[PDB]
Amino acid sequence: HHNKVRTCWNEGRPALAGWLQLPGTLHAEALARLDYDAVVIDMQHSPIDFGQVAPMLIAIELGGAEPFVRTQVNDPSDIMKLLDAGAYGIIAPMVNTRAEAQTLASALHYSPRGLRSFGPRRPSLRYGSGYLAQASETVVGLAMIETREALANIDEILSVDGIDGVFIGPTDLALDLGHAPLVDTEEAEVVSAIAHVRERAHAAGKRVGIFCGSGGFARVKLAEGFDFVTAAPDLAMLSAAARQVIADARAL
Amino acid sequence: HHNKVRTCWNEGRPALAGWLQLPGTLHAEALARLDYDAVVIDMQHSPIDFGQVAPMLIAIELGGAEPFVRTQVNDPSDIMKLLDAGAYGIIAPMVNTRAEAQTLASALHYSPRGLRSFGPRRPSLRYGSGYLAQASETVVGLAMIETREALANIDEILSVDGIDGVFIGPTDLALDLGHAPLVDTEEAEVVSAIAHVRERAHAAGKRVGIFCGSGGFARVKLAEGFDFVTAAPDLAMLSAAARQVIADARAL
Amino acid sequence: HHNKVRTCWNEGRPALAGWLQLPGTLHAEALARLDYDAVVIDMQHSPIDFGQVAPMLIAIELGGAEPFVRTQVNDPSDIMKLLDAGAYGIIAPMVNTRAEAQTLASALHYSPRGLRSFGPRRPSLRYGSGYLAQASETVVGLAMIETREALANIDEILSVDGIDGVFIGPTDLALDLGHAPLVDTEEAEVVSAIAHVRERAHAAGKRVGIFCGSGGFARVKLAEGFDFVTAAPDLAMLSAAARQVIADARAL
Amino acid sequence: HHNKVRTCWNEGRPALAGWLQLPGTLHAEALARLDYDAVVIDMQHSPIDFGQVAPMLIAIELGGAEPFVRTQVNDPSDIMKLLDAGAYGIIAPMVNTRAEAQTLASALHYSPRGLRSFGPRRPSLRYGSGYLAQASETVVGLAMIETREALANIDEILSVDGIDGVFIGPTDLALDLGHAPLVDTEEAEVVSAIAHVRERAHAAGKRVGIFCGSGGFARVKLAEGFDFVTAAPDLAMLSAAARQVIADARAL
Amino acid sequence: HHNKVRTCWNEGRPALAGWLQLPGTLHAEALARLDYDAVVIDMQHSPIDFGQVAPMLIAIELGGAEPFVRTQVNDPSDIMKLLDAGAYGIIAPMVNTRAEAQTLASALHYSPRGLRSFGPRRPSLRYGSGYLAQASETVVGLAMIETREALANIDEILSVDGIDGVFIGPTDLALDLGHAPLVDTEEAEVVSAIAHVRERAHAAGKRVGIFCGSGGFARVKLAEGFDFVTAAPDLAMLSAAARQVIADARAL
Amino acid sequence: HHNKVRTCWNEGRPALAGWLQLPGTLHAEALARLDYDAVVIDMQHSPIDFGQVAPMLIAIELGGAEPFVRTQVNDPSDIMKLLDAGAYGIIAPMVNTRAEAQTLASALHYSPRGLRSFGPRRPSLRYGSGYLAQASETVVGLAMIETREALANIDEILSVDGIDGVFIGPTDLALDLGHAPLVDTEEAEVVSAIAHVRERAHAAGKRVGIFCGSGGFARVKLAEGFDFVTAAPDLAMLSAAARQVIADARAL
Ligand SMILES: O=C[C@H](O)CO
Ligand SMILES: O=C[C@H](O)CO
Ligand SMILES: O=C[C@H](O)CO
Ligand SMILES: O=C[C@H](O)CO
Ligand SMILES: O=C[C@H](O)CO
Ligand SMILES: O=C[C@H](O)CO
Ligand SMILES: O=C[C@H](O)CO
Ligand SMILES: O=C[C@H](O)CO
Ligand SMILES: O=C[C@H](O)CO
Ligand SMILES: O=C[C@H](O)CO
Ligand SMILES: O=C[C@H](O)CO
Ligand SMILES: O=C[C@H](O)CO
Ligand SMILES: [Br-]
Ligand SMILES: [Br-]
Ligand SMILES: [Br-]
Ligand SMILES: [Br-]
Ligand SMILES: [Br-]
Ligand SMILES: [Br-]
Ligand SMILES: [Br-]
Ligand SMILES: [Br-]
Ligand SMILES: [Br-]
Ligand SMILES: [Br-]
Ligand SMILES: [Br-]
Ligand SMILES: [Br-]
Ligand SMILES: [Br-]
Ligand SMILES: [Br-]
Ligand SMILES: [Br-]
Ligand SMILES: [Br-]
Ligand SMILES: [Br-]
Ligand SMILES: [Br-]
Ligand SMILES: [K+]
Ligand SMILES: [K+]
Ligand SMILES: [K+]
Ligand SMILES: [K+]
Ligand SMILES: [K+]
Ligand SMILES: [K+]
Ligand SMILES: [Mg+2]
Ligand SMILES: [Mg+2]
Ligand SMILES: [Mg+2]
Ligand SMILES: [Mg+2]
Ligand SMILES: [Mg+2]
Ligand SMILES: [Mg+2]
Repeated sequence: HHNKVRTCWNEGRPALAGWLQLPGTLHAEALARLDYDAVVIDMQHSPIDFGQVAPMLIAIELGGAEPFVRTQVNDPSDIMKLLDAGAYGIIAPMVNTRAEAQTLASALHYSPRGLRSFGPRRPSLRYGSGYLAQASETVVGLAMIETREALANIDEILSVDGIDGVFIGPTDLALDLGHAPLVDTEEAEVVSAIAHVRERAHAAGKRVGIFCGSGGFARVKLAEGFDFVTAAPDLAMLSAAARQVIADARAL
Repeated sequence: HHNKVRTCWNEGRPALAGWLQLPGTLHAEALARLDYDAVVIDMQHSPIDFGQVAPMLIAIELGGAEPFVRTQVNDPSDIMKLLDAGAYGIIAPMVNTRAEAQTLASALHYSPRGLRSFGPRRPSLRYGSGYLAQASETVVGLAMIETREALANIDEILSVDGIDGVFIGPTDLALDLGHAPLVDTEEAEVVSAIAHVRERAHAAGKRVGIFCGSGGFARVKLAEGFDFVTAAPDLAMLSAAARQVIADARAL
Repeated sequence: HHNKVRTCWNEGRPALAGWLQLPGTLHAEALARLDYDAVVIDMQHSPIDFGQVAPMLIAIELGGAEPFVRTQVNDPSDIMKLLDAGAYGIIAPMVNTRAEAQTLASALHYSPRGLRSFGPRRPSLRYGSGYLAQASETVVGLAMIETREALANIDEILSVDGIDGVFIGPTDLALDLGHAPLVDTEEAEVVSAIAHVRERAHAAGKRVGIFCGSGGFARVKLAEGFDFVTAAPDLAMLSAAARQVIADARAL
Repeated sequence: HHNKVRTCWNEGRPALAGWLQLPGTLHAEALARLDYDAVVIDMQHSPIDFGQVAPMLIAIELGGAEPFVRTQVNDPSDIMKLLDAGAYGIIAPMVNTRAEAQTLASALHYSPRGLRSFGPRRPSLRYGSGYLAQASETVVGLAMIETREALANIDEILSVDGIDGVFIGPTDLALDLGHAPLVDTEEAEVVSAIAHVRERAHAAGKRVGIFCGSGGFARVKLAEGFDFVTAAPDLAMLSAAARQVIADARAL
Repeated sequence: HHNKVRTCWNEGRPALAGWLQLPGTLHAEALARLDYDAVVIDMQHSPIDFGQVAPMLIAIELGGAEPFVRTQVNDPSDIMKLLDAGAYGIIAPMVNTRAEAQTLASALHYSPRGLRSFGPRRPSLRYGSGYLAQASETVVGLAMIETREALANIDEILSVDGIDGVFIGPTDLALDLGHAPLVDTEEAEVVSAIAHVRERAHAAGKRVGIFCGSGGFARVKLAEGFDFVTAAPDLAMLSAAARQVIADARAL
Repeated sequence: HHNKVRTCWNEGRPALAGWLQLPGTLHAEALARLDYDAVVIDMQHSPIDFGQVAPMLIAIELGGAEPFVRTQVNDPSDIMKLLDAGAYGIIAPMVNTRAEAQTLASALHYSPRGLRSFGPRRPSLRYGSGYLAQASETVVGLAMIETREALANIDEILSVDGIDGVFIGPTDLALDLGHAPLVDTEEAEVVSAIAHVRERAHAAGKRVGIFCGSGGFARVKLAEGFDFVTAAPDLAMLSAAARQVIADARAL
């Protein structure tokens, strides 16, 4: 009866989340049962459509992590349908302006704070009759910062009330700056921008997150004060693990 | 226009294969593009049903590994439908007797060698008009040895003409012997049985395979002369990788 | 070869429709065979995506009710794809302005009345070669009135030619007015607004519908003159029925 | 970390279960959250295949009822795959002989008690490292008694160690006796047979269950001492509820 | 309220049926609306599993042809589940003996004529309360004759009461005789065997069918007196049509 | 490691493509293996949703044609998700203005040429580490011209840099001009408009395509100089083929 990520924050610690680009419920449950506070399902850069995401949300909740979705787009009705299917965290890509951030916020709250349409099929099952009064608190929302334009507008994005803060997409950000879209990059301009976004988010009293490609980079980000750190995509972890098993198997 | 595992064998080397318990095409293609000769899809201990296996076979072939299936059961019509969907390797569980091995063989060959029903939807697309004449060679079949009874009958199982040999299921085998179902076990009685099956398979001029849970164990099995070595299940590799990313991320 | 709801209207009676939030074809057909003129599939507050709605439309038609969809959003291309999949009634949520009502109308008619794209896969199978000439009549469209803003703009919404009228979403409407989102509410301000919308719809010579949560409320709405009354959601009816079976079973 | 039905029994009370013929997770979770100890998914007389049952098992567990399956057939490998997908109760239809009952039992226990193949994908996630030692206790198995032949062999069926008892299929039983296949029948010969099966099951110290079509009949069966009572199918409850809503809506 | 194929027969004409190896509802409905009396869905040599066949049965019925299935195997519980999903014709492959023909018949009739389990989800919706009394007549069953063994046993297969007759699988039959598995073959031994099966079926007062690969061959078979003629597989027709469109498009 | 359609163009010949309105992988692979340079999957006038398109892209690539999609709408995030699923050609419907053409172009190129978001799940598997540098060349984009408005704006649409040119939708175009939406029409005004669009596309040094309903019409279009010609929809070809098989079968 609490959003596990909001509970981390309220208790003075950051949240660590998984990141899924592969459809299906078995690995979603298995990863959720690990020491992840949340598991994010990626609906942008994956083959995961709505019909596949819906059972995954159930599986993550059963496993004991908060189900989050990184949506394909910042679209209010898409977001609302995920909320009603038991997505309790929403990370919306490519939020570049205050207005777009206000569109995200509008989907996450009922009237009068937002315009979320009422029909909370799965949240009502989870939270019971008192859901409406606590509904906003049950959902975490983060706007993604992934372009030079979003960088330019970061303080104004951060001034939007109905979102908890921002989530950096560092490979898109690197690419828009003219650099290779390398995860966990050391490119100075990208590193500088990432720090700046974190500094501005905290100056505004908001939360800041970042997508990580390794456990070591994630540790550093937590030490730097990021409130929400993901590490690492299921497909990338599995590929790397398989490459290593093959190398070990085929070694002389 | 050749079965990649049979090509390994014909060229004097063993085959290394992947092992999938998670449904979906993206990781299947990605793992197939690694230095695996085959990728086995597990339809026994997984949620993978026929509707999910069918696109995975396509994805593995595109990725450049031979698509194999470990079936739910040694059932001829199930096996035939997979063959016609472009499974080119069949590993049938719990083959305990010569008769059961003859049932497996019967599904893998057309008349007069077997009773496979004719309608090769995807093999005909892959191999063209000459498929019928080469059809038996396009498919690898292995009977699984997983019980004390299968151990007792190993020479008779190995005497069946229409299968390439046997595939050891070492966790089931350990359990039937009264030991913990540990993968890559060191339990002497299980290790002894595994060696014995390999020795008998080669004494019969047949192929022998084994399921491995790690790259190091797989290396040893290849050195011991196993012809077909799988390593390691996608779900197990992904779980272990995630546990390590989390440990690294949360370390002080 | 007629839209069953339009036939009710043309013959001087209202239409009673079912309302489905559960995916699947078996209950859709079974409910369609009851004395429902239409069955509405809810794609907003449900886990029903396009891949699941498509066979349900077939099942409702076979069962003998007109297949309707309440869409996730008032989006023209989404609506057109449903029309071509054999949705013959469209209820679009959250239609708040004349312009948004004109967007809905544009999707429901071919040129020159609208901009519906031509490729009527299933309507052409149902209606044959004469489909094009009668296509507009084969589809019912209703704009949903669910906010204070939609209330403010009701006469202008009702002035849009290409829609048959409006469909009240009374739980959203109650919530936007600051009241509990109770179905079949007695809250005076909400009841007053609902009556007003009905009065304005009929003053404009248009049709008016309303979502009901019970058979008794639905009877009253029909008596008040609503032209299209839904009652009641499959999930709500099933839950209530199960609660009662359990109470009866566990009673002393 | 306990099978909820076995816990009822161990604590001196019967279990009441739901019964689902409609695929999908939303109603499965919603019904599971009611005061049902278990929810049975019917894979015999429904369109529910393996790909649809798998997420339903997850949803029922999350909702707080024990997930059960009435299988299509008493087939060991089918049953094992459901066990590994997190079915914790198995009701097998048309168990007519001691041998068939022994086949059911063989699938539900690992060696040496049975021949269940080892790869417990979801039970291991639920129960953790100690699963193997408690695995038999985590699963309930019931053989269905549905024919004159099963009646003739009831004591011998009941003598099989590895099943908890029997589950009466009273419409099939009525039909095989030459009577209408009416649920909750009053036909004396069928009523007499049902009582006899219950009496013999308890004389053998085993559990007995029965499929019910109403809450009142279910109450009587619990009073008569049945240990496992289902009531009533989702589709039948929903159909009846819809018929009543329509009758109420269309009444003058 | 009648099986369209049985109506052909009762009215003194043969039945012509379609044959589908491609999953999906759109072409199934479209072909059903043509002058086919039935459409057969092939679950043996196709990727069509149960989850895909179920909506196709609905679509064929809506289109106005009798839905038939050629099953993967002659398995009673598989057949019963299709019957309850609204398959009204069953063609079972590889029926080689009287006993196997008796197994097929047993699945198609309720007690006392057969052992079909009672739960007719979709037939009860189609036929209403009087279904039970007419259930046998609503289903057509044909045993496939596809091997030398089935040829050897043809009179005994034909003596089985509960099946309408036999359906020749001529490519399998050719292959078992040592000839190329060519559809619509002119190979004398195969042609002779096909005629013999027809002659014996009619000498027994039973129905006989045959799979055809072209409209011309199908015409000849109807003229020779076959009672049930299929022509031709959707995939084969579509492939041939596409080849011709390409040849026409690329011609100088 | 090349887009097959771009290779046609670079080598001085047009491309001929298939057109699929039926979901599924088997016919997609089979048609791809014919002498089609590309196969277009229609997501506008079909029941093909994202979950169904994804495996079809894999199947077309394996078959040896370039996978293209005609999307439901010109929506950047929809297009990006298809690109990352291995759509290598995008045909966007109802592109009516320069601005809408610029929206299409923006989705097809990474920064700085466009705003495509980075996460190329399947293109990176196909093209390897050098993908980013060649990514724009791997994708073909065409804007559809289907209205009087698009005709009015054709030169301005053609002036957009990031698209290869335009694709005529001639049935929509005919309908918007007030004529019957006949494929391969002879209506002078429509024929004149089609020629004009081709002439303007080539005057701008861009590519022009057209949807054809027959091989003969397609031949003429290639002779007239169209660079990308589709012929003909799978459903239309299959329907016509079945009608002819039935006519031949039922002829005296
Ligand atoms: O739309 C209204 C609610 O979602 C019905 O449950
Ligand atoms: O459960 C949902 C809300 O609390 C009802 O108003
Ligand atoms: O069954 C015969 C063949 O499979 C038809 O293609
Ligand atoms: O392609 C299949 C076989 O070769 C035809 O006989
Ligand atoms: O787009 C054109 C039509 O839909 C083709 O059937
Ligand atoms: O069927 C569709 C239309 O009537 C053809 O113009
Ligand atoms: O078959 C062996 C086990 O299931 C692998 O996880
Ligand atoms: O989790 C499964 C078993 O307990 C491992 O032996
Ligand atoms: O099994 C009994 C019947 O199918 C319940 O509807
Ligand atoms: O509908 C099914 C049967 O007729 C009921 O006995
Ligand atoms: O979003 C970032 C990338 O897609 C992660 O793989
Ligand atoms: O594979 C994708 C790109 O080339 C990495 O930058
Ligand atoms: Br952990
Ligand atoms: Br699902
Ligand atoms: Br990464
Ligand atoms: Br590698
Ligand atoms: Br598929
Ligand atoms: Br392992
Ligand atoms: Br009724
Ligand atoms: Br479907
Ligand atoms: Br309600
Ligand atoms: Br309750
Ligand atoms: Br699932
Ligand atoms: Br019932
Ligand atoms: Br026709
Ligand atoms: Br379905
Ligand atoms: Br053929
Ligand atoms: Br060709
Ligand atoms: Br897929
Ligand atoms: Br066409
Ligand atoms: K956790
Ligand atoms: K490989
Ligand atoms: K009706
Ligand atoms: K419960
Ligand atoms: K017909
Ligand atoms: K090709
Ligand atoms: Mg990004
Ligand atoms: Mg095993
Ligand atoms: Mg609403
Ligand atoms: Mg029964
Ligand atoms: Mg055959
Ligand atoms: Mg068009």
